[PDB]
Amino acid sequence: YEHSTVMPNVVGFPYKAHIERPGYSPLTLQMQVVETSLEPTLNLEYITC
Amino acid sequence: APTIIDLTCTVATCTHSSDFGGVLTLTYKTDKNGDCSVHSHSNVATLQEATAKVKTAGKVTLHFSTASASPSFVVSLCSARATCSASCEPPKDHIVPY
Repeated sequence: YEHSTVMPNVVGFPYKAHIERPGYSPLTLQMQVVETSLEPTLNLEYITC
Repeated sequence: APTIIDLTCTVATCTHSSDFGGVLTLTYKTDKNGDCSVHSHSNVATLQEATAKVKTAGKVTLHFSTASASPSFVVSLCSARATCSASCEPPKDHIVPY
């Protein structure tokens, strides 16, 4: 059963999602973003000492 | 047989799916606990069971199936009678094997 949602990119924010399939009882998910990491791409140009 | 008076009908959830997709709650008042023969008086809704256990608490639940957006039917418990109406939402599943 496919589903889609949007959750904020804030660490520790206790996001909750609601999914309600008509033939069953609704379900709730707890999502949390424990850590993020934004790694760039590098090309070494030179080195100085 | 036990006697039933002041019988009222409410719907918790409806969904016109192939299976039994609606739950109905009956509130009543009885003198003694026992067995009743529940029925629906319209072919719009088909019940799951034909017999129910009444207890002095006064609440019972039933399951029914229908295929109309707005069902409306008369359900009878033992010798009583009441009117039920509901709103139903489409199911999301496309194909089933029953």
